[PDB]
Amino acid sequence: QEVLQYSDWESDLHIHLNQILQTEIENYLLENNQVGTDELILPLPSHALTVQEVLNRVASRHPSESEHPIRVLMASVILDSLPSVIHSSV
Amino acid sequence: NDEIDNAKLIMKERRFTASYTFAKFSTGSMLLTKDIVGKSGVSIKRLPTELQRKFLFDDVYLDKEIEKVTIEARKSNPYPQISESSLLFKDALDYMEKTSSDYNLWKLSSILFDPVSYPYKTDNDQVKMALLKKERHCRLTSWIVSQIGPEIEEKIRNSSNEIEQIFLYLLLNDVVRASKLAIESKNGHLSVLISYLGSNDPRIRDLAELQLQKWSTGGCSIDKNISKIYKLLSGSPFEGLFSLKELESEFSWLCLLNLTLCYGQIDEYSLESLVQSHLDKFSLPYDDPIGVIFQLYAANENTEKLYKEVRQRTNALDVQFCWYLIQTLRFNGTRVFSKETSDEATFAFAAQLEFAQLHGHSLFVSCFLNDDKAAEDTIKRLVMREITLLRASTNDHILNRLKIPSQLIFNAQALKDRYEGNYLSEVQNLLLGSSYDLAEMAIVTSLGPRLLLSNNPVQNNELKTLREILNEFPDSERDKWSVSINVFEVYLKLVLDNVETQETIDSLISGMKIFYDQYKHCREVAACCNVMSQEIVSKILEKNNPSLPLGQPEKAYLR
Amino acid sequence: HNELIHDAVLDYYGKRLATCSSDKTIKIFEVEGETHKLIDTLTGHEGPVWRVDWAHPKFGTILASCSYDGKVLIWKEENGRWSQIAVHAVHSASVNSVQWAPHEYGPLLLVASSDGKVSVVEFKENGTTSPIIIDAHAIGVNSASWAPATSRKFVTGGADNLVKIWKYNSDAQTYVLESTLEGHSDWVRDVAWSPTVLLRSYLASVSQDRTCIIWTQDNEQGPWKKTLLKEEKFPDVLWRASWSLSGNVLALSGGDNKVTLWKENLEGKWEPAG
Repeated sequence: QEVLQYSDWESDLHIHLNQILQTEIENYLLENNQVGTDELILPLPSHALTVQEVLNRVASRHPSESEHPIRVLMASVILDSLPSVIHSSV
Repeated sequence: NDEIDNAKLIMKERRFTASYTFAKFSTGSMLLTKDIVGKSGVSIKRLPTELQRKFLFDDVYLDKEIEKVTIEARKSNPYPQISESSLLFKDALDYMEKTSSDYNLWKLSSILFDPVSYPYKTDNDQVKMALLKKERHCRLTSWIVSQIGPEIEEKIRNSSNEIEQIFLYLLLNDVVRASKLAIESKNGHLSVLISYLGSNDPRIRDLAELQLQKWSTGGCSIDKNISKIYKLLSGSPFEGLFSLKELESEFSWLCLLNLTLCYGQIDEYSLESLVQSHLDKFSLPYDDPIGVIFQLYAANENTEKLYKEVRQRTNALDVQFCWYLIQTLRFNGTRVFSKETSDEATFAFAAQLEFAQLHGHSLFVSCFLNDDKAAEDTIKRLVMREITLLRASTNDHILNRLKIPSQLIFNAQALKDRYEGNYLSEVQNLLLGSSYDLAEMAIVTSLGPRLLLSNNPVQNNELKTLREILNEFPDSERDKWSVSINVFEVYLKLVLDNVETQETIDSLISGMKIFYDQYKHCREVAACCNVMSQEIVSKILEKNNPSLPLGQPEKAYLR
Repeated sequence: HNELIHDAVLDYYGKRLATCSSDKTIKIFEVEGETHKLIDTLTGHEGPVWRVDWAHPKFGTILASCSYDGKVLIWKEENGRWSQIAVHAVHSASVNSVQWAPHEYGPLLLVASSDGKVSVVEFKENGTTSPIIIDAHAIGVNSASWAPATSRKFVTGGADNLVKIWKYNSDAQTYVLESTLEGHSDWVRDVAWSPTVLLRSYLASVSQDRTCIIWTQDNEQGPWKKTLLKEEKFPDVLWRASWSLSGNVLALSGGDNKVTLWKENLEGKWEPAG
């Protein structure tokens, strides 16, 4: 709540996406074996996290940035789902 | 022994002299005094009403009032208020004990501060007002007339002269008996000469004054009986040579208000100014409850300011009556009242009701309060305190349907009936309550310390239906998730299935490891995470731990 | 013991009561009327017990218990049996206050002690007590009541005789000294903030001088105003003070058993009432 200073749609999403990569690098490093049982004091979150579902969290949280369609264009390139937005806007 | 000297010394640092009692408040606002008849060693003393009125223990009186007021849901704060007060003083002529002079107080307010009924039509707006004036006047005077009725006859037996019997039978109003003895005193113009109840004539005024002045000239025996006839007749029943402030016992204060009100000239000068014109000569009772009503009628727009004065002294405007008066008429804006006096009467009244031990009758008095803060938080606080009074009658459920945003009393039930024995009973009715949020990890502080259930595929499929309540809750900013609370629901999918999981299936050994960075409130909420490790062996290989007590943790489960 | 009782305070439900004494225990006697019922006698203490308080309910009912020895025992029912789930013993001297934060605020017990200290017990994420040490009075802090909403606020009562108002800020992380009061001349017993349901708080700051000085705030932004309950030294010395949840009625019992239902009237007169 103090990684928020802008508290808006994109401020949620930064901190969101930070955790999506940070769980999954440890997983990737369990393949490359930089994770062990002497490599924590707290058991590791080896759950992989999903982008689109955390965007549905963000979307329901801020209907104050659903009024900015440009902020919706912003979302869709990080989804990488450009026909779907362009077909909802005609 | 030395424990005498010890205890001394401690209460030097508490500074207590040894002989301690205390008084506290409980939950109905009553006292708890140390008396060694208790099993605590303290016993409850029920605090008594500031002012006792009989129909503040009558449910019918309360539900009448609800249905004689315009309830709003207040636009600022949904917690209910009152827009306009459509209160009447003939609501208390359904109720009140009927031989208190309270009933008389209620009766008197009905004629003055609730206005006459008008069944006439007019063609002029100068006679519109005169007909409303005469109608209130006869109403006023017929109630006075019945309550002076005995007091007239006392002063008939405190006199004996034949002009006195004529004079006083005219005021008790029985004209046919007034002139009967006037035939035997040799009168044909004094047989009626008190009869100005709806008559104004400026000429006989003059007559009554000249008649006084001829008699004054020194000596001669002049009647002081005919002089009271021509005191009422002059239009000014004090001023002149002779006076009715020399009759302090051959008329009462109450007959005197009647003499100023009808023999000051009813319509030549207004009503309420002649009420005030009596209250110049005499200062009325503060301890006769009908005396005070005529002061606050003697004062029109200074009704609010006479209330604050009579109140410095002895009260017969005591907290129920002033509450009713101010809260009719300040909503209306017909008699003015300060909004601050409004607030003191209302607030003071809710205190007396909380000595009356009725949380609902108080809750309804908070509605007249229109300070947005007070009529938010008084309503909250009542409800989570004594839930139990609010369910008990169908009057109680119309208190619970003012415009109660019923559901509120249900969201205080599952805070009330919660105890630490049956924590899970009502934290379940936070979960399944289904108007809540944040019950999603709170069920986890009940069902973590006892993942004991009834352990069949119908309780487990029922516990599926319980983690779908999670998604029913509204979704918060930065809070609400289901990607680590389906941990305990993907648990109910590897317990009806055998298949060794290398996480081809599941987020559940990951889910335990998130649940050793989640556990918040309680380290038996951390050790259940170790117990659900053990219930799923050959279906996991245990990259978590199983559950001083060492002897048999089992370190062999891998394949 | 139950015959030189020094506290008996209820929860917000009014259904649970905890009475302590010179018994060196907390005999739990819940309210069923003027009959009460034992559930367990909690032994853990050495010496006279002063104050207990149940939790305000939104974080359980959880009984603190402060006592001569140095000890505040966090008791909690966990699966229909008790367990002292933490110990908060950072004091040496007589611990004299325990009062939970009201469930308009979060989990913040307020411990006070005549060793010099106030301690704002911070419940961690297993219920693990951790205080920040503050001082109010440097002779000893004999009491500590909370200020709820009529951010976070409380009041403490002097053995220096001052009644210091303490107000929370989050750019310095501790209770800023808001103001300092004094009409007192021997030590403060109990500082009782009123829970009025509207803008108004009087504070019967109970004193050993045989006097109780009611500081009054007519509305909260009105200042603290010196008035006295009565304007004489009382014959005897004055004990525990309370204020109601709705009405703001004073209740105190005297040494000679002065029953107090004297609420401030129009005229500004602490006036006998029901």
